[PDB]
Amino acid sequence: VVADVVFVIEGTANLGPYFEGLRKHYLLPAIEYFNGGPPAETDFGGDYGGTQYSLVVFNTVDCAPESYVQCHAPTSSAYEFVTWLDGIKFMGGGGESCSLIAEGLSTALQLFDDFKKMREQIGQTHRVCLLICNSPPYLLPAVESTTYSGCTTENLVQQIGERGIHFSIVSPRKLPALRLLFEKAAPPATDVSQDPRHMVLVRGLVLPVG
Amino acid sequence: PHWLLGNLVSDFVDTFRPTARINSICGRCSLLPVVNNSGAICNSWKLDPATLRFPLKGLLPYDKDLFEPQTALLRYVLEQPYSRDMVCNMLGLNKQHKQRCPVLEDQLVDLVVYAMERSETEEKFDDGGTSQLLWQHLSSQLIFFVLFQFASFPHMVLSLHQKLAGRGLIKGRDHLMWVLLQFISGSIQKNALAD
Amino acid sequence: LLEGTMNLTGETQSLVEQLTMVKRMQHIPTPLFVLEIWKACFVGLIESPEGTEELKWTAFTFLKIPQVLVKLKKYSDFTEDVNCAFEFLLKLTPLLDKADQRCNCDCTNFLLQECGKQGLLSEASVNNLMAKRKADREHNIQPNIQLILRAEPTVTNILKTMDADHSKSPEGLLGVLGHMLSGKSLDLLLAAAAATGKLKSFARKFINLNEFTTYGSEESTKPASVRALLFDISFLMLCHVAQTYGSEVILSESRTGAEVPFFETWMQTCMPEEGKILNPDHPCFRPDSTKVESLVALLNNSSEMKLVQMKWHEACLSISAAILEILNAWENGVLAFESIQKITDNIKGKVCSLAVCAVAWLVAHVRMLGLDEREKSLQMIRQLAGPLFSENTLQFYNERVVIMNSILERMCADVLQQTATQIKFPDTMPYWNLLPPKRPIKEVLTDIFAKVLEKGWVDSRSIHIFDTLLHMGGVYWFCNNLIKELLKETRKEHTLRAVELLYSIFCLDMQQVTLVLLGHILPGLLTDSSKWHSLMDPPGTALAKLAVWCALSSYSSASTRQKKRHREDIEDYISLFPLDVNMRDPLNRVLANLFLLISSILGSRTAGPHTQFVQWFMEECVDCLEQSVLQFMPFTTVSELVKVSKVVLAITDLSLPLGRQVAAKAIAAL
Amino acid sequence: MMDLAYVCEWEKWSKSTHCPSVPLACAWSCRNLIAFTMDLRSDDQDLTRMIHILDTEHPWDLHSIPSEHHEAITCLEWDQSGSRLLSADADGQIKCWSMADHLANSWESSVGSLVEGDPIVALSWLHNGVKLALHVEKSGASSFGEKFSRVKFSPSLTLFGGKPMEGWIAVTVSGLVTVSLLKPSGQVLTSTESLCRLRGRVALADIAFTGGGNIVVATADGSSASPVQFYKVCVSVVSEKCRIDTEILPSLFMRCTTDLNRKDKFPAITHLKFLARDMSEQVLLCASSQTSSIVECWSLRKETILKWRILSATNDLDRVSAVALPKLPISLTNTDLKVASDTQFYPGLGLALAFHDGSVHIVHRLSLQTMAVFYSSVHLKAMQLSWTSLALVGIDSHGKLSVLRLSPSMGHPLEVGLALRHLLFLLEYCMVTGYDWWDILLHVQPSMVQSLVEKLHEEYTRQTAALQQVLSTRILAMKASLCKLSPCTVTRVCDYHTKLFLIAISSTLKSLLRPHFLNTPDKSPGDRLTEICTKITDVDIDKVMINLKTEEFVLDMNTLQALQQLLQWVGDFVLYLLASLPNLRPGHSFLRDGTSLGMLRELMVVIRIWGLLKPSCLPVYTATSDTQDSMSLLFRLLTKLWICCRDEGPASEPDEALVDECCLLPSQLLIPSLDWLPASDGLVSRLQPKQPLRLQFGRAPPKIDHLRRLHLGACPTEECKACTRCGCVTMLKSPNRTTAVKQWEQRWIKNCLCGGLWWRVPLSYP
Ligand SMILES: [Zn+2]
Repeated sequence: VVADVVFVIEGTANLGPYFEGLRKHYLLPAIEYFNGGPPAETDFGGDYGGTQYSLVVFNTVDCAPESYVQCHAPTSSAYEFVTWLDGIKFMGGGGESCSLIAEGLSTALQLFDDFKKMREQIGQTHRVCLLICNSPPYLLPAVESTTYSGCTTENLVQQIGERGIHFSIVSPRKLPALRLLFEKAAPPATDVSQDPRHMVLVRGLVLPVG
Repeated sequence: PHWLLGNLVSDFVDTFRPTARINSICGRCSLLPVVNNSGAICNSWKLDPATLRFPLKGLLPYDKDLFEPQTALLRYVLEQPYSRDMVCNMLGLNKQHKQRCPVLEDQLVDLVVYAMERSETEEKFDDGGTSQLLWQHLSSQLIFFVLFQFASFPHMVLSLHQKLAGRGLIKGRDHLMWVLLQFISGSIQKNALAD
Repeated sequence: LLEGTMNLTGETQSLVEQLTMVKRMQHIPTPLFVLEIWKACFVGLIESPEGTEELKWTAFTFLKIPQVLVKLKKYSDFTEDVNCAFEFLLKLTPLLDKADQRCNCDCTNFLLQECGKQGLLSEASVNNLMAKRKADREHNIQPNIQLILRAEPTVTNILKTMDADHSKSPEGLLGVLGHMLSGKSLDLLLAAAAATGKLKSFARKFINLNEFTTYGSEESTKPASVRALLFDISFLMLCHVAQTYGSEVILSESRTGAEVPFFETWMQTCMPEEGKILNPDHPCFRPDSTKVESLVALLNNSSEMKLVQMKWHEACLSISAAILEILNAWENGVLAFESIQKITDNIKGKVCSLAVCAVAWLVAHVRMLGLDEREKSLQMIRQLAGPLFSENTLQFYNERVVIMNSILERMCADVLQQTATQIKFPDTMPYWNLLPPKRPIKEVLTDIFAKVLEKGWVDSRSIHIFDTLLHMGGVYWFCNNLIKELLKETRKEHTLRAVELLYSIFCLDMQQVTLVLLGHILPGLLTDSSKWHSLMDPPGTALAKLAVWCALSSYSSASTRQKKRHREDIEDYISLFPLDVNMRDPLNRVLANLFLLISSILGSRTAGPHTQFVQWFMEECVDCLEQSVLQFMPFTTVSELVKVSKVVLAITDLSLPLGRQVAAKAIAAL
Repeated sequence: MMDLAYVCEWEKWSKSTHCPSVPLACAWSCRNLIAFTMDLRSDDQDLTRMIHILDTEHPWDLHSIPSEHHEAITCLEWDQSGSRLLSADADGQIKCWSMADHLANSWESSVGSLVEGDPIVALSWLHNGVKLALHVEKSGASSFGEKFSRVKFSPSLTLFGGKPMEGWIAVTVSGLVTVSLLKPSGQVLTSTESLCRLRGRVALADIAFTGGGNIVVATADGSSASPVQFYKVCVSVVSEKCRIDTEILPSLFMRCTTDLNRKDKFPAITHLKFLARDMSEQVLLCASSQTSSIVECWSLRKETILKWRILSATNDLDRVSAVALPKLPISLTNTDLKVASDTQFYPGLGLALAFHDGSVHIVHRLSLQTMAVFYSSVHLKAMQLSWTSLALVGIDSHGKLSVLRLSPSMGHPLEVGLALRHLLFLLEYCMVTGYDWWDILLHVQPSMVQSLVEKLHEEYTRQTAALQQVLSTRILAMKASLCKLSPCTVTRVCDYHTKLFLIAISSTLKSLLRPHFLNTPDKSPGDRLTEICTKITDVDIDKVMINLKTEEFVLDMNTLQALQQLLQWVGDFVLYLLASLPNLRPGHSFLRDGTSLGMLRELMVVIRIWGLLKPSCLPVYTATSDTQDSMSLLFRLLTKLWICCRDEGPASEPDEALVDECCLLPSQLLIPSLDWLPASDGLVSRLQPKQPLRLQFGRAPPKIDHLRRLHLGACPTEECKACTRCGCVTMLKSPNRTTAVKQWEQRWIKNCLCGGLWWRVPLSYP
C-alpha cells in the first residue's frame, strides 16, 4: 500500500561493523514488504503517488565544522534506496558514547511535513519511521533544525508518537534509553529479532518472525 | 609530420594540391540526387559505411570538406519517402547480414530530434504543415531500420535521451512516443524486455 | 575592408603607411596590390546594408581610395601598374555586375573617370578601358555616386558661403539648412566630408553657428522664431554627426581661453555614446535651483509665448533638473498623468532639441534605477519620443522629427534592451546587438574564425563581432584563443591564410596585441615543455611569420573602444619584465625580454621544435626587414645562431663600430 | 600591532625568468590549511598551475596538487567546512577538490563545471544558512548561548526538509552566471544564464548572499567611470533542472569622478568586494591609477526607495596590491561598537590593505581610518586574514610566504585581565564552533598560560550539562595545546593526551559488550560495571569479578583476540603508573585522580573476564617468578591507590605500605617503556615575539603506531599518517582487514583523537 518510509541511521563507528548484518536480516526485508518483491533496475522515480523512501543519516559532535545530518531526497525506487544504503560510510566517532538522535528525528519530522504537503490525493497514509541506532542519545536539544529547535529527544519522540507516525527501533546492542524512547512514541490509542543480542521493536511493518 | 622532416614533407604534399584540384567534382557536397526506388544505383552517391565519407581515389591532398562526414546528403535522402533501398545502396547494407551500423543510427536519431524541433516550432498554424507527414514517414523508415538490426533500439533511445536532455523540447512528445510505440508493438515478442 | 568599416574618418596618411608596411612585409607586386584594394572596396560595397553605410562605402571607394593611391604614387611607373590592375579587375565581370546592380549605374565608368581626374591613369588607358567595359557590359533618380561626386564640391562651397551666415541673412540660412534636412542630403554631405578629411571643419562651422544662435538679440516673435529654428537645425545635425562619425570630430582639441561652446560640453557630459555611461547626479546635471523653477513655470505657462529671449544653452542645460522635479512630482502622486502630457507637449512641440536633452538625462536616470522602479520614467520617454505634436510647429517640422527619431533610437537602444520594451519610433542600427544571448563567447569566436578561413576574407559583420569580442573578453583572451585556433591547423595552405587574416584582425589594437603576443603567448609556448609539440613546422612557420609582422608593424607604428580601454589600463611593465633607447616604453621591454629568451633557447641543450621556432623567427626577422626590431638583439645571438645554423649575421648586427667586431668574428669563422 | 611569525621561501626555485607574472590566489580554511598558487616557472608552466596546501603548524611540509588547469587559476575557495576546495581558472573549468582517504595530503577532484572559453571571474560556494553573531558585551555572561547566537539566516535552495543543497555559483567575464548543485548522490546539475539582456564585460565581480535565499552579484568592467551594476539571482530546482532568475538592482557610480578638480585620475576599478559574504548591503571599491588609489565603502540603505550612498573613503594611498576582509562575524551594532572601543577588542573591525611599497595597513571597517601600520623590511600580492582574525597570511612578489600576527588590541597596551578575557572569548568561539585555535596560540604569552587554563575550566563548568558533554575533548585538546606553551606547564601535556586515549579506549570497550539478555534492566552494562566496581572496594580481583554476571561479558573470540594490543596498553600503563608512584614525570597527574584510577580498575576487571574466556587476549608481563598472578597483583595495588582518592573531600597522601610494594614492582615485573603522544614539532612553542623564523620549503627545521599499538621497525616498511596537532602516527591501511576491531579503527578515519587532521608522511628509504 502507499507508504512514506523514512530511515534514520547513525553514521558513526558504532553501527559500523554491525550494519551489514542488520541490513540483510531486518532493513532489506522491510523495504521488500513495502515494495512487494525485491527491486532490480526497473523501478522508476517520479510517481508522486506511491511509496516514497528517504534517508536521514546523522553523526556525533566530532564532525565539528561539518553539518550534523545528511538527508536524501525522496525516491520512489526501492533500488535507488538500496544503493543509498550501500553508499553510507561509517567513519565518525571518537572519545564518546552518545550521538545526535534529536537532529535525525527533527529532520525526519521535517521530511514528514514535506511529505504531508506533497500527498494531498490521500489524506493520511502509512507513515513509517525507523531508527537504526547503536548509541544512547545526547542531552543536547536540537540545534540545526528550523521549527523544531530547542527540543529534546523526548519531546520530538512525543510528536512522532502523536499524529500517527509508526516509530521503530533496530539496534544491534540492547539498550535502556532506546527502549524508553520506543515506549514514549506510542501511536494514539512477536519476536522479530533473528539474533538474541539485537534489540528490534517495530510498531509498524511486518518482518519474518525468527 | 615528424619535427625533423617538417617543411620538407609538408610543402611536398602541398605541391600535390593542383592534381587533387583536378580530380574533384566541384560542389560535390551540395549535389543531391532525385530518389527513385528503381534500383540500379549510380555509384556516385555511395558513402563509406564506417565514416560517412566519400570514397576517394588515391591519397592526394583533397579539399578540406571532402574529408568530412556527408550528413547533409544522408539526411536529405532519409527525409524522402520510399528511400529505403537507396539508403542501403549508399551505405552498402545488404539485409542478408545484420550489422548495427552506427552512423546510420546517429543520423536517424538526429532526424528524430530535428522532427521534434520542427514540431515544437508551432505545428498549429497549418494542420498538415509537413509535420505530421514527417512523423508518419519517420515511423515507416525507422521501423525498417531498427527492425533488421541495422540500427539498435536501446542505444538509439538513450542517445535520443541525451540529445533531448535539457534542450526543453516539449510540444510534440506524443508523436515521438507514437513512433517508439510502433517499434515496441512491432517487436516486443522477439526481444527481451531489458532492451 | 577594416578601414572602410570602422574609421572612414581616419586620415589617409595612416592608411598609406599601413598599406606600404603590408606591401613590404609580404612582398606584394604593385598590380596585385592595387587589384586587392579595388576588389576589397567593391566587395564591401556590395555587402553593405542599405542606408547610411552604403553612402559611406560609396564615399570610401569613390573619394578616399583614389586619394590613397595618389599618396602611394608620390611615396613610390605607377600608371602602368594601376592600368594593369584595372585590366586585372575588368576580367571580373560578375563582381562588377553585382556592383552595378547595387550602384544602379555602371560604377566602373565613374571609377575610371575619377582615377583619370586624380592622375593615376593616362587618358588613352582610360578610354580603352571604358571601351572594354562597355563591350563586356553589352552581354530618373540620380545614383548615389553622382550625388556624392557632385556633393563634395558643394561641401567646399557650402563651407565658403556659410562662413558669413549668408551675409548674416538667417532666413537664407534657414532655407538652405531645410534643403539639407531634406531626404538624404545631410548624409551625402557628411559622407563626402568624412571621406575627404573635411568633417572637422564642417563640425567647427555648425558649432560656431550654434554659439552664434545660443543667446539671440532683442527681437520680435518672427526674427526669434527663426533663431530658435537655427539652434534646432545646428544642434540636431551636430548630434547626428556625433552619433554617426564618432564624437572626436566634434571636439576642438585646443580651446585657447575658457570659451568652449555649448554643444561640446553638452556632448562631453550629457550625451550617451557606445562606451560612455553617464552619471545622472553628476554636477553637470545640477546647474542651479533658481533657473529650473523659472523653467518649470515656463513649461507650465502655455505655448512658451516667450521664445523671444531664452538663452537656449541655459534652457537645455536646465531641462534635466526640470524633468527630475517633474518625475519626483509624479512619483509622489501630486501631478496627474494629464498634466504630464501637457508638459511633454510643451517640451517636444516648439523646439525638438529639448526632447533630446531630456531623453538623454532620462536614459542616464533609468540606467541607474532598479527593475521595479523604472516603470514610470519609461512613460516619459514614450511621450517625449512619441509622434508629432501639431498645429504650432515653427517650420521644417517633419524633417526635424525624422532626425530626432533617429537620435532617440540610438540613445535609448541599450536601456530598452535591458528590459524588453518596444518604443517603436517608425534599420539605422545595422551592426548592433550581434552576440547570441546565452552562448559562451568562445563558440562565437571559433565559429566566426572558421567561416573567415573558409571564405578567405573578413566580412564587415565579422569585423564588428571581432571588435565586440576584443572589447568584451579582453586582449589576452582574444589573442590566445585565435592563436590556439591557428595552432590546431594541419595544412600549409590554411595556416598561411589564417596568418594573413589574423594580422588584419589584430589590427584592431595592434599595439596591445603585440604586447600580449610577444610577452605572454610566445614565452608561454617557448618555456612550457609540454606546449612545444604545438610548435611543429606547418603551423609553426606561420606563427613565427605572424609574430615578426606584428613586431615590425607595432614598432614602426586604432579604434575608439581601444583608445578608451588603453586609457583605462594601468600596468607596470618595468615590474612585469624585470630584465635580469627609452626602455620605459613597454614594447622595447617586451622585445628585449623576447630576444633574451631566444638567445637562452638557442644556447641551451635539448633541441626540439622550439629551437626550430626561434630559428624561423630570426630568419623572418632577417628577411622581412629592409635595413629596427633587431636593435634589441643581444650580441651573443650573433655567435650562437651559426653555431645552430651569412646574411643572418650581416643584417642582425645593426653595424656599430663594436658591432663590426662581432660581425667579422662570426662571418669569417662560419 | 604586527609581528612576522615566519617567512617561508622556496629554495633556488625562484628567479622566474622571461615569462611575466600572473595574479595569485589564496584561501585560508576553517581548519588551518592555506591553499595558494604561485609563479614558480621552472622547466614547466604547470609550476604555475600547482595548488599548494600548507598546513599552518608545519609549513615546511607543503603539498602541491598538480591541478590540470590549462590556463591560470583565477579563484580558490574553501568550503563552509574545511573539507573541499573549489578552484576555477580562465576558460571555464571549475574543479572541486576533495580529500583522498581523508588525508590532507591527497586531493582529487571528481566533480566540476565547465563554461568553456569564458574566464571565471568570481566563484563562491552556496550558503548553507548557518550564521552566528558574537556579542562582545556579553563576554563575561557565563553562558555560550548569550555570547554566540544564531541569526536566523536562510539558505539559498533548500531541498525537501530544512537541508540546504551544496553547490557553487560562478560569474564569467562575459555576462554569464552558472550554478552547479551537488546532489546527495554523485549527480551534479549545472545551469548557465546571462545576468542581464544587455550582454557586457564583467571585469570584476563579487558574490554575497541575503536573508531570503537570494544571491547578489556585483559586476564592474574596470573603467571606474562606468556603473558598478548589481543583480539579484534566485536559484530554484524545476523538477529535474537548475533554474536561475536574475533581476537588476540599483547600480552605483563612484566618487572621485564627480570630484571636478582633477577627476581623470584613478581610472581603474581594481578591487570589488562585499564586506562579507552574507553582508550584501555594503560594498568596498578600490579605484586606482598607476600610482595612487582610493578605497570607498557604500551601502544600499533605503529612503527611489533603494539607493547607494557612500559611507567613507580614504584620502590618498599608494597603489593597493591586495585586500583582505575579515571573517569573524561580529555583531556590529552601536553598543558593541562602544564596548569594543572601550575594551580594546579589535579583531573583527579590520581590513588589511597591502600597498606597492612594503607597507600594510589595517584599517577600520566602517570609517576607513588606519588602525595600524606594518612596514615590510617587494609587496604582498595576496593576503588573507584568519577566521579568528588574529593572523594574516600573505604571498609576496617573490616566493616568500609570510604569516603576521595582529594583536587583538592593535598594539595598544592592555592590562593582563583584559588580554586574558579577549583570548578566552576567542577560544570559547573556537570551542563552540569547530574551528582551529592555532592563531590564538600565536598570541598567548607563556606568563599568562596557567591563568588562562584556569579560566577555561571555570567556563567548562557552569554550562548546561549538554554543552559539558559536547565540549569535553575540545577542551582537553585546547588545554593540552595551551599547556604546551609554557615551561612551567610543559610537563602536563602528556597527561592530557593519555587522558583522551584512556577515554577513547574505555567507552569503546564498554561499547563492545552487547548484553545477551537484559537482567536488572534500565542500566546498560557499562553502568552496571561502574556501579559494581565503585561499591565493591575489595582488594582482590576475584571478589569483584564474582559479582558481575559474567555470562554477559562475552565476545565472539575473534575480535576478543584482536583486542590484544589495546589490552596490552592498558596493562602496561597500569604497571608503569604504579611503578612510577615512588618518585614530575609522564604519569604524575593520574596518581591523584580518582576517576581515571576507577576507569583503570574497570578495564582490569573486564580484562580478567575476557582472559578467562580466551587467554590469548591478555597482556603479557615478563615476570621474575613463575608462581605469580600479575594481574591480581596490579589490581591489588591499584585498589589500594584508588581508595586513597575515591574518598569525599580527601587528598590522602599515599601510605608507606603502597610505597614499598610499588618499590618491589621492578623486582617482580619488568616495567617496559611507553610512547607519549605529543612529539612536539609545532612552531608555536618554537616561536618568540620580535623574532621571525626564516624557513625553506621542504627543509624542516622506537617508532610506534600510537592508535593501534603496533611496533613498527627501526625504519618502517609500511607508510603512515601523522596527526597535525598532537603528532601521533598510524599506519595508513589496516594490517589485517579481516581481523580488525572496526569499532576502534573506524573512530579515527577522518581525524585523530586530539582532533587534528591526518597528513601522509613520506617513507625514509635509507
Ligand atoms: Zn592528534
